[PDB]
Amino acid sequence: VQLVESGGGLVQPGGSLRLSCAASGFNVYSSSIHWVRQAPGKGLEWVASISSYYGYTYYADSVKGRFTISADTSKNTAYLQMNSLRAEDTAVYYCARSRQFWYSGLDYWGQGTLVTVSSDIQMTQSPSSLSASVGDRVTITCRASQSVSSAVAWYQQKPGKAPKLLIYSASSLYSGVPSRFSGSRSGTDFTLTISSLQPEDFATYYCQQYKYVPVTFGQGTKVEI
Amino acid sequence: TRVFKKASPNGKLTVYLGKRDFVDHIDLVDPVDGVVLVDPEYLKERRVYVTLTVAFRYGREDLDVLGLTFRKDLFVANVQSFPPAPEDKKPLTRLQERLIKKLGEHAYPFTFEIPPNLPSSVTLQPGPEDTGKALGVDYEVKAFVAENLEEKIHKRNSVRLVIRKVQYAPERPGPQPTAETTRQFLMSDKPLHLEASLDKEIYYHGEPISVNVHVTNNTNKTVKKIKISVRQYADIVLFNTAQYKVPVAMEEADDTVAPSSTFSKVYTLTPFLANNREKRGLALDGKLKHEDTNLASSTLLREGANREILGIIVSYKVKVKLVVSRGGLLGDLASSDVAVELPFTLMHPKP
Amino acid sequence: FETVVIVLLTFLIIAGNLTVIFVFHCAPLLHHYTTSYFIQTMAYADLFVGVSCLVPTLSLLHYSTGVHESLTCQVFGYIISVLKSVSMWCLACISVDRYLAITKPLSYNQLVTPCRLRICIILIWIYSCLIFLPSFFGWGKPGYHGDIFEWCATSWLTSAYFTGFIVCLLYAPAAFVVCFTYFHIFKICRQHTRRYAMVLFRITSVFYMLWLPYIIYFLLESSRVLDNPTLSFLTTWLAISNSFCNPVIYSLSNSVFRLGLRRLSETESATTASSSLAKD
Repeated sequence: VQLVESGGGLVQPGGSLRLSCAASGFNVYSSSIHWVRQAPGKGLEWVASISSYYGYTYYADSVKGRFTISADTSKNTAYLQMNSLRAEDTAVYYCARSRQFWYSGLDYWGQGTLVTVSSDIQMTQSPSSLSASVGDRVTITCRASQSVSSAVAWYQQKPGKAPKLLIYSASSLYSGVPSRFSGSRSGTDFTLTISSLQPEDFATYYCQQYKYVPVTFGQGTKVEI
Repeated sequence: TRVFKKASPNGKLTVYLGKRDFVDHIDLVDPVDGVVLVDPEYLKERRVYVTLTVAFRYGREDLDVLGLTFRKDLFVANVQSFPPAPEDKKPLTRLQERLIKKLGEHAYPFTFEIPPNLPSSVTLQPGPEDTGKALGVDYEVKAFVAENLEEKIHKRNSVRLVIRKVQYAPERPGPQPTAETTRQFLMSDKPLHLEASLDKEIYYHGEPISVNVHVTNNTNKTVKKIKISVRQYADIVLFNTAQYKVPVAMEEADDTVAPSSTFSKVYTLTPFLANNREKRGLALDGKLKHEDTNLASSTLLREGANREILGIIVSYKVKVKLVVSRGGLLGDLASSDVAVELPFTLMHPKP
Repeated sequence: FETVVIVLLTFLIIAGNLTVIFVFHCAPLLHHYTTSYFIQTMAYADLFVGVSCLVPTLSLLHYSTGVHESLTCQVFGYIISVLKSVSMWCLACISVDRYLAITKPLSYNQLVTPCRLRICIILIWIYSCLIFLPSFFGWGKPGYHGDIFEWCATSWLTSAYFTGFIVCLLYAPAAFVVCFTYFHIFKICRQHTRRYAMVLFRITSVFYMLWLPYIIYFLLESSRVLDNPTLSFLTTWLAISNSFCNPVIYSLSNSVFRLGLRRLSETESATTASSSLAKD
């Protein structure tokens, strides 16, 4: 019911890398595979995604056509073949799964493969950082440049671990997440609230839109004590 | 929360709709509801009407004709919105109440009522050559203002909006689909049994179909290949009963079985649209304007009602075949085959 | 002056044939497919009748070769008789396929397939070509279709041992198939306790009613009892006029053509946005 991700490692500039990502217990024709980059101490960045049902290949603006793809459905595996890595490719890449029918955010994420080498909707987050204790009311707002239809899912990323979503479409919370989490929609500005800041809840939150391809993450808000 | 708006090019009347889609269960279908807000300054005498048409396009995407228009309507229901039908009471829902509470008193509501035995919104695949509107049954809601019911609906002062009606699979699955037929040749009276069965009755879009098969080759003959195919029978019923037999996915099993032998193993199938794009005549479940969608989810039908009053019905039955050889004193590799069918239901879940 | 009547018949036949084939192609509904392949091939054969009857008649009227042009008359008569034969036998095969609809609908889909009907169409065309090849071999006149030219009118005549043979392999079995099917269908048309029925009965009637004079003349003239060229011309062109009638009556009977052309005879969109609905 999890997904595995491998193939990443140290690659010299201009090299190639066939990152392997496989899902166990997931039919490929009902689950799409998505790939999001992350630089050192920066925001997330979606690079490409593949849906096997329609045979469509969506590319990011930065690596449009420069990143090879190869996937199969018999082995339930999608391979990420790199080609001519640039200086911006020194980033940890996360294979992820979202429901290939009626998209509801990247639900199941991989452990993330860390590699090193040696109009566009730009949602903005506010505040960029926060510090609070247990029980303090905390509200984090993400502002989108162009209005969407509440097609934003909120994520909680702690230090190092795989980021996971809690509420999809900014309205309905996912199963397995405590009811103390919620979200709201206000025009093009998107906010979520938390009642009690538990020690597990003290983690960095990320927002991202998926109404218009390519998807784009927020700015990244760090929660401190 | 969020309500859809079309905001007509006239800029005066705007249609407000709750949900773009509409779930239709086995017996009851979710009614449609909404409001329209029209600047009352212009509407001195002209009356604003809204309607829902179950269209049926069959003549490809060819150019329009003088009066042919290559179309057909299955169910058309119009109502009066300006004024808000004082003769007939409107049981407005909570969504309508909140929606005209948000707007002013000049906003006017509307509501329809889909009858049960109607086809789900399924559009035929346009194919490569066709450029324009797609075929297949389609739901459309349009709002216009016109003092006369037969007056021309000028697109410059009107609006339209696309609706799809979808069915969701039952929570309780049906019986396990099993069917075993037998037949022999004139050489001997030793028929062979094709034990064929499935895993469940309801399958999800992309869920792997797992056909269970078991052969008993008691007949003194060999089986060259086993034809496993999941097909889509689209009973296009408008003036006739042209049941199509387009195979959505198929596979071949080269598991030869000796005479007086038995063999059984489960094969896996997956219906999907990635490789079936070019195949014209495939039925696609719903289209807003041109966005890609899945294969047509199988339409649920209730026994006891007439099945010959529906536009397009899509039903899936996985067919298992085995091919044998008629070699001997006078024969060649060419021979006949026997087919036994296995119905199953392929639809979305109910979230 | 009868050539004016015959070119009017050619014009009507050709117009009907393109009308039906264009109706079928522009709206590919494949109406109850099994009896849609048969209607399509009937329309194709009737179009070929129109083409191969307009070409030689126009060639004769516009210019005179002045030589013994027996070959063109022979090939015209043979090909037009083959097309008439495939028309009649395809109507009979429509009826015999319908006999598999009322009785055993469960085995209808288990016996009737597009490949099977393609094989049947190849078989009927081959059978018509084979039955009419001995006519061009030299046994006798295939018929009075090529009675316009004098060479096929007086120089080469029919055979007594040919008319009965043609009837016994094509005409009598086609009548037998129609009698077997339609009588039983009319017997069980109603439940003891659909839309195609009237239109197909009309098609078969407006075929065989005008076809009957041709066959009774074919049988009678071979008996050398009454043979006048004018009446032979009249009966063969009355038989040919079924080509001009069948697409016309089919269009006037099928709902897509009749209702589709009835309206013809009588005769910057904004983006889907949204807003915000406050809850309770």
